[PDB]
Amino acid sequence: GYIPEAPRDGQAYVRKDGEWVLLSTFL
Repeated sequence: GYIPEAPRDGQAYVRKDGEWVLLSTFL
């Protein structure tokens, strides 16, 4: 339920299809 702002730096969000989606490290 609660959204905890976890300290991350390996995930990046782009706004795709009008929605927020995060990139990826390995394919």
